[PDB]
Amino acid sequence: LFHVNKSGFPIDSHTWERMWLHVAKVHPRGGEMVGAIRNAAFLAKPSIPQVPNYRLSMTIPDWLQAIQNYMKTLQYNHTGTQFFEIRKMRPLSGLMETAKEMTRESLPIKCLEAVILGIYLTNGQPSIERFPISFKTYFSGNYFHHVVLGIYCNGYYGSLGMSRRAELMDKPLTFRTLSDLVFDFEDSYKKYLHTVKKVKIGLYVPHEPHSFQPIEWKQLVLNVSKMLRADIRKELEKYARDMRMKILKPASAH
Amino acid sequence: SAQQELKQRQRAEIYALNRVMTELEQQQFDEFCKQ
Repeated sequence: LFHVNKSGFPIDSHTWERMWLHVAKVHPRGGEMVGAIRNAAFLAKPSIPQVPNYRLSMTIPDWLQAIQNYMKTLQYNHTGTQFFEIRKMRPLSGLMETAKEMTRESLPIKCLEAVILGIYLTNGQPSIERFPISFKTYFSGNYFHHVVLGIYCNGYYGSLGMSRRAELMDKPLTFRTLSDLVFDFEDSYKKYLHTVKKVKIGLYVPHEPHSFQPIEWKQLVLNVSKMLRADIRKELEKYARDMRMKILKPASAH
Repeated sequence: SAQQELKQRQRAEIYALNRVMTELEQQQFDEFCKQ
């Protein structure tokens, strides 16, 4: 549900207990499942994956995949309890601290944490532009909010991210336009019967890990379920053009 | 360090819980891609 760890690490009794309560309700085997982990005399210690380092032998796509492979090894977090509090309107500086702590504690992450970890881990290839792409989807009476890190480099668009679904996270650097990338996510959502309601694209994230600027998350907001596809394309290409060749003032400012 | 030990036990419990919950979700997803 909506449980987020606000105690840091080690996790505190209240959050820990609230985590186990939640999963006892969701999991068919209930307390047998919980009791079996929590009373284990001994638990095998999961290996800690090294933080990727850029090497001369890597192409940019190699580096993105190495980053994405790091996140997949962290595993998508299905416990109900998000372990790293992201306050997305924080200045990049504070978010970059939370990202390094993801690297140190080495626990599973969800989509927003993954976006912040992708920024941190690419803050040092300046030919890699990063910008959040957010989705609001509808499925069977409920709305859903998901986000990935759009990337743009050397004339192509791709993405990094994490999701339950393998088709809603990373996309290689082979999309000639922003529209092609966004439409791929839309077509990926169709498979799971999700209607996209809103798409929000952010600004490029500055590469200074010490910035005091927050990420701009909603520079362009498209009510796509109410728009024909050609007009989605026109809007996305106009805005993509802008961010390739302008210095747009954060929409959250004016 | 007590705190380091606790954080290693909490991490092993998290990843043990995580694989259980990922397995639950993937069965219920698969069984939904049926019905």
